[PDB]
Amino acid sequence: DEDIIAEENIVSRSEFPESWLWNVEDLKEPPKNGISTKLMNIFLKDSITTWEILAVSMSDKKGICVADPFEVTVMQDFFIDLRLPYSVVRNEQVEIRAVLYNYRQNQELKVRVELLHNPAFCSLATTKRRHQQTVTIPPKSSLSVPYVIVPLKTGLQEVEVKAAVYHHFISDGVRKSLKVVPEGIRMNKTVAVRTLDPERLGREGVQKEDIPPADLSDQVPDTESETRILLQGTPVAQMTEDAVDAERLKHLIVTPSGCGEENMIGMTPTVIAVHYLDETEQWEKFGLEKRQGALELIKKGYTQQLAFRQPSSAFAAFVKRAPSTWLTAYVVKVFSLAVNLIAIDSQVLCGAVKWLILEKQKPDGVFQEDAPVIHQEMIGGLRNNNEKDMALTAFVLISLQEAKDICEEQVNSLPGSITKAGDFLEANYMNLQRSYTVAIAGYALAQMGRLKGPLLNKFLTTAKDKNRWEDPGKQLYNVEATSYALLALLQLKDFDFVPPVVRWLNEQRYYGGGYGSTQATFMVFQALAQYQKDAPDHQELNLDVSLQLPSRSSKITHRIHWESASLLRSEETKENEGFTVTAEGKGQGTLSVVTMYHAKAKDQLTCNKFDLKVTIKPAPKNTMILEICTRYRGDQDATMSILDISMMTGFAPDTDDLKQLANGVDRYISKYELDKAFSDRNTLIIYLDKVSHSEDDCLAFKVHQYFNVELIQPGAVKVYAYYNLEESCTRFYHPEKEDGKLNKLCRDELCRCAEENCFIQKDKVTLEERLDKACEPGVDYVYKTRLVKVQLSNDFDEYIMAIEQTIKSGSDEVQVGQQRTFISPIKCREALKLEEKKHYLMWGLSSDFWGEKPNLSYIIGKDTWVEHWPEEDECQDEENQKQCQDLGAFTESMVVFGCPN
Amino acid sequence: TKEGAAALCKMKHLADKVAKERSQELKDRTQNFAGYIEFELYRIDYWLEKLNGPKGRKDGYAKLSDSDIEKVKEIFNKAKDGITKQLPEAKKAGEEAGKLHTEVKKAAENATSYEENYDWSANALQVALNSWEDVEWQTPYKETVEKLRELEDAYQRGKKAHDAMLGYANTAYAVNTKVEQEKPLTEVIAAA
Amino acid sequence: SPMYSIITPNILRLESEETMVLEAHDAQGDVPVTVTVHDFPGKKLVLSSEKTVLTPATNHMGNVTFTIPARNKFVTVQATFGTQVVEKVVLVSLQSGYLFIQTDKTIYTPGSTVLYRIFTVNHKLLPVGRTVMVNIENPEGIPVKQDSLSSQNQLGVLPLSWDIPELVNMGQWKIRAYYENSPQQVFSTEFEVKEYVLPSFEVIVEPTEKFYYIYNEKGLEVTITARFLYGKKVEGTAFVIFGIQDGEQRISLPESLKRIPIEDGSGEVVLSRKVLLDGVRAEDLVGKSLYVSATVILHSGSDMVQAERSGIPIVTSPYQIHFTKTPKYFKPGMPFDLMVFVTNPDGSPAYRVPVAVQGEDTVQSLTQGDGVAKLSINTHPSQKPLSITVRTKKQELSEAEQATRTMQALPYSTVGNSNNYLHLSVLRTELRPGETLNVNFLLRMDRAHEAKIRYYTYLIMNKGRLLKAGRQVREPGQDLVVLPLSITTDFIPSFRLVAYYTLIGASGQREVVADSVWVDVKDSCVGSLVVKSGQSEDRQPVPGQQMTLKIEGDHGARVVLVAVDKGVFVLNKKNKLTQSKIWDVVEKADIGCTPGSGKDYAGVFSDAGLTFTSSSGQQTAQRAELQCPQ
Repeated sequence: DEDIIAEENIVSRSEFPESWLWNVEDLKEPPKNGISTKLMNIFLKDSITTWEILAVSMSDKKGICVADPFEVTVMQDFFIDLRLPYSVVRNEQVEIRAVLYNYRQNQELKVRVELLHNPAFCSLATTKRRHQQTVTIPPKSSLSVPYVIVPLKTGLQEVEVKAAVYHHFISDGVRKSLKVVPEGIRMNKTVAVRTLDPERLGREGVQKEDIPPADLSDQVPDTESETRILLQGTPVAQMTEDAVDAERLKHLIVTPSGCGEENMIGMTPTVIAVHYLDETEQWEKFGLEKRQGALELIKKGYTQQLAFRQPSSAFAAFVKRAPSTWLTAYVVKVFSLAVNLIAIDSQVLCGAVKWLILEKQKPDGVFQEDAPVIHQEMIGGLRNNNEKDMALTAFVLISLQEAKDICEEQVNSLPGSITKAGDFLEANYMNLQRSYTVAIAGYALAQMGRLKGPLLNKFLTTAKDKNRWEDPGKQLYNVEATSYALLALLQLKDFDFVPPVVRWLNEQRYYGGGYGSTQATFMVFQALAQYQKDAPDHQELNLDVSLQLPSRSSKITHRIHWESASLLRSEETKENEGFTVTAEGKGQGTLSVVTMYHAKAKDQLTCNKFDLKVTIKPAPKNTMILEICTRYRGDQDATMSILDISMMTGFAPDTDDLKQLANGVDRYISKYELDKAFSDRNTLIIYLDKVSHSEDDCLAFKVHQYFNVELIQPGAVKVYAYYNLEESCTRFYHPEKEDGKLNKLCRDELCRCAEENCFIQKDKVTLEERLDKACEPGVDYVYKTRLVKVQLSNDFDEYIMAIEQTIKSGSDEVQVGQQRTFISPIKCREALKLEEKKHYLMWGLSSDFWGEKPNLSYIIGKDTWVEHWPEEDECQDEENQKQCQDLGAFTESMVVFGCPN
Repeated sequence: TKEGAAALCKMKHLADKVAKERSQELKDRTQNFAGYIEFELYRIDYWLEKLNGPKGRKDGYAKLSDSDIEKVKEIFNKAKDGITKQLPEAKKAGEEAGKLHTEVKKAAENATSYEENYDWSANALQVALNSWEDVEWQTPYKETVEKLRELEDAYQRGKKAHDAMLGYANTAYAVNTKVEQEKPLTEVIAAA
Repeated sequence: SPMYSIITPNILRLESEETMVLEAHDAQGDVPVTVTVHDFPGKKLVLSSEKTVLTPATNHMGNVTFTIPARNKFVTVQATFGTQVVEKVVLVSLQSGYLFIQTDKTIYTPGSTVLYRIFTVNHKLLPVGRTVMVNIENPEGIPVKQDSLSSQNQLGVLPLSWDIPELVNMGQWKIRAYYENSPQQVFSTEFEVKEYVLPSFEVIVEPTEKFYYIYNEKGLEVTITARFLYGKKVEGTAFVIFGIQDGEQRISLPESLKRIPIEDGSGEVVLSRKVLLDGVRAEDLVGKSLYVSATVILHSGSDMVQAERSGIPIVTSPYQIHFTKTPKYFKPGMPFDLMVFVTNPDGSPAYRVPVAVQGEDTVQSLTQGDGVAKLSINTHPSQKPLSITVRTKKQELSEAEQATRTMQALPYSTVGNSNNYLHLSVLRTELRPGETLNVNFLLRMDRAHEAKIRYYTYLIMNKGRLLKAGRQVREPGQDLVVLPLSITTDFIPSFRLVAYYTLIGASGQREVVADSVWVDVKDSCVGSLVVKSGQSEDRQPVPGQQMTLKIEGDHGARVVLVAVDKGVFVLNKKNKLTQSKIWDVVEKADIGCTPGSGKDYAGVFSDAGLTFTSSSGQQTAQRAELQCPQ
């Protein structure tokens, strides 16, 4: 190592962010020529790529402005593009690429590439031995440096590689993070799905649902299992609401022109129609401009009616004729609705109500009529003289109620009059017989809210046919009774009986308009408008769900209600247990609890798209013969495929074989690949037009050796379709190893690397060296015992060492008599010159324990020391005297005193 | 036996109904007599003032005969004098009923059957229901019936006062809309 | 006989500045004017009210500014002129502004945090602060994160961050943002959550011809350019496969699969006509969309990048003719101008393609940079509908591949058969801010009342709000007059110029004739934002090297910067923010529904987006649809 930068001095590049420069700045510098210039200092990321920067400005006068993207290029003379997979299956050998790119004109670089030691990966590199290679990169060229790594534990592991240039001060280090995932599969199961809906099939209290832990039969040990609970709402709203065509009621507009009675007859349909369209907002299809004309006509009719105002604030068709109580009641009722439409005078309404109260008041709650109206059809439902004291007083009370809100401070006697009228109404309510009279009385008494108990039962039972209020008379009477009943039910907030009456009223096909139809049209339109205004679709959700989880001490409370967009709720829990959910409130909801985790890898986890045959044999330069090919399991020949072969270090392909195979049909080799071997040919690519899915008609070729390196990296083979890389099949081969798989000692899912020397070292060894090597920090237990029995297993040799006598006991306080298990490779037996039925002194580390407390199976690694003890009768030999004396002195020294450390 | 549980549930429901429905309703119906007697007295006074007042043209009363005016004034004054004496009886009764209702509400707050809802009666059934049921929470139930009967008597006093007031109240309103039309002295005095 | 008239926007907006125009024909002396606004459902709430005075010094022209304090909402605006009250009903739109969502990266991986920004603007693109609700929805449509933010002193910029859970399904995620006052309108952006590894180079496929002629025996030539993300070229092997697509068809061609050695980042492939015919009649391929999928593998075999271009049209003509920017009505006895738009088969503008008409072939106008050409033809005073055909006259091209388009032009429905016509003409080009447009007004009417017209009232419409209003003076004997209208930054992207004049006819009837024209201006940002490298003499920076960035923009402007790796755009690039998209969105929000005049004055006013109400009875048809008729 001359003129070579030390590995310590080399700094590795780790920061590889996919996006940065997430800063906010304001342009406040002194502008020049209407332009403000701002200078910023930034640090370029270590990643070698093209950075695109987009700037968006928002000025207080110009607005949003997007500038053209700016491209920044980061360049280096020589660099490395370390390619790793996003995730690597645990306990599965994987291959990664370290491609070195050089862009010099006519300079050839002799580079040294090294991989740092990572405890989480079982690579060829060791603490004492460094896995490094030497390569030659010609000018303007890229050279691949594949590396094989076997992941051990899951998590965000890091892989670091370095490259150094000979005779130059150039060095590049690349460190990249990869997420090692435990072997398995992304599988999810539906833990449970239930419906949360109280007040149906529930209980007097609150529904409770207990969700037990999921199965998780194939759950990988020590893997997170996140449980997601989703609460979903179903705000169904469809009751078949039906309106009335606005274009078919155009005949309802009438110009108000008459001597009081006729003027009101004309005006009432217009005002009620205007109110109906205003409530339903049907002016879009009825004519927006016509509303102005309707309002003009309404105000003209109102002024005309005022023209006949009596001195005492009363209303009559003729000034000379005495006023009529029913006529003024209808007057005030009509004016009450039109308060919001036109600029009505509150003084007139107050005077009218005061006159009505003061004329005859309610000494007992009875209204008397003295001046019958000239038009006998105006009364309509009041034509019958049967219990007229009920219908008349109820109608007058309703009229007062409509106008109560406007004129309330001027007259304070309205509440008392209302109470007296009520008391009279309920005084003899049992005597009502006619359906119309009962309906009007119920509607009048419903506004106050004191028509309950037997009154409500009587009102409901009066409904003939369960869906109509019919009497033996004209259709006008039935329509008025139905409107009264609909209004009463709407005021009572009894929605379970509204849809039928509304449906029948819609189906009645009655629009009115003409002679003796003002009352029916007015009432039906008012009832329809009231229903449209007050008809909430469904019961607003009020769910209050409490989730109790044993892991979480505090319950999780969630509220789901309408008009808040909260019908969709999600919760997550890191622990899966037998939790509970308690519902509450009014509404409908559904819970879905689903658990996500990592299932067991099973045995089907393979390539699943190709069956790969790879073999290596010796020659009949070693010049081995290597065979690689694949078979398709499908029903038809696959498309073009690519085979990538990474040869072991020091091995190259045969140029003659490649040249001979190039002319073969159905097979092509790139020209650049053919002319090679100037520096190395580790990576080879073959393009196959098709692969037979029925027979294995493939080839084999010779591979030569040019450089001899100990611990040759196992060769790798990959095959993948040109149109899909996920369906790539990989294999490993090695002349010595059975299938090119790195040796490791594993129990259950816990595996540890085994690519290490069988022992520290073996001669000039003396007592001082033995003492120095026997006093390491890891030296905990030293045993001198006779190895007799040895067992063979399918993975590694097992030796049953019987405790003849204990010299020093470490963490494990084992007495004399028990037997221990030592797991070592069969090959290491010759390295340690172990012999059956012979005495040996061994001591190892404290972290080498394999198994549970009861099962302390030991592992003989590169740190465990084992030495041969000559037999009692074998020390007599002259050459063994020194060794026996040294062993005895070492044993006596440690036993009496022991290693200071 | 389940009969005891049903009776207990019925008694609880009746007590709740009395506490939340009858108690509140009863008080609101006792303070209205005072507001009606004064209102009718004011209306009678206004009617008397309008008769032969600073101006005329008061519908038919303007042309009313001189002799009939004296009788109308006399009867109006008699009715006004008669109706005044009833005010204190209702005024005291209102406050008494309010205080008793407050006490009963406080006492109530201190403390199978569904098919029987047809009874719809919670007037004096608590004590009798407890009587059949017998054949810490029991002690307050004893005075509830007594308080309810006292409230009923207090309300009956005001009801009787209001009913008596009607005798003098109705006569003035009659002669009003009798003379209000074209009715001469004859019928008027004949009925008076 | 004074006549009072009012001009109002067709659609009003809440808490948005609005202007109303008041005018009076044949008025003497000063007159006070009062303006009142009422809410249609109640007609009592007073949203706003203002009054002013009109004087003869301004030729009885007034502008009044009103703003709404803030099931289609409607309002009623009433103007009282002292002796005449004119009330008009106007629809009100609930839209308050625009929301733009900017994402740091187009594609995200599990665990990585997602940082985004929300920009709130008004209909004038100015910064406006308001409460905005934001939701994050997974591909299946289950909102996971919901927030309700507000901006007061942030100049409309709201940054937000979200944490992606470790276990998340792969697919297309969405981020939606909407103003609280307008829950029915939502702006949504879509990004990808898919496992991926950043590549090392970008591959592009470029067809030699943007189209593929049916009779081209040579075939279709496609060049594959693979280049490293840092600029250096790429050498490897590229597999290219062609296919047909009628939308959701994706019919691949197994016989078209080809492999080429990409040397120095260059590779050419040819698709023969015979192969295309065998894959599927020659004339039956019209309308089929060709697509090519190319996969490039490096000689090292360590990285693979897939690039494909889909949607190459197959047409018999290299150019297409459209009349989308041409009025559908003509004035008899007046010259008729067709703004013929020539476009490439893909959709891009043409390249100086001559256009001519079958009749009066002497006219030969070459398309400009915008691809729009003016075709002027003399029209007879006849009243029957006109039929006009447009072809292509490209040189060195046979008649088989020439384009074709026939259209019908209806007569202008004159009111009362008074044969009064007003024509507005403007030269067409890519206008820039600060340029002056010499508009030409021409009048055609009977000589009996040619001395009565004295001025034309003109208005400018842009982004709904009335940009400007004024008068152009006219004198007897001047049939043609020139208006040098000024264009400034307040314009862009497009605006409508309307001009009208009113007169009393033979029967003493108030008749108003109006004409509207469409003016197209080059699309550009209101301000001027530029980002570059501060250093003026330096080599390509090495990793981790300090650099200076120079940003030029308007003073007191909130500037937000973001850096995205180029390799990210290689995989997915559909989600991108640019001024062109903003301008397109703004144009799509225009209330106009015709690129020119209509049937009558009321139709012209309705199309232009303005309601013109007179005191004599003239009025425009009410509009109750937010979107234009389809």
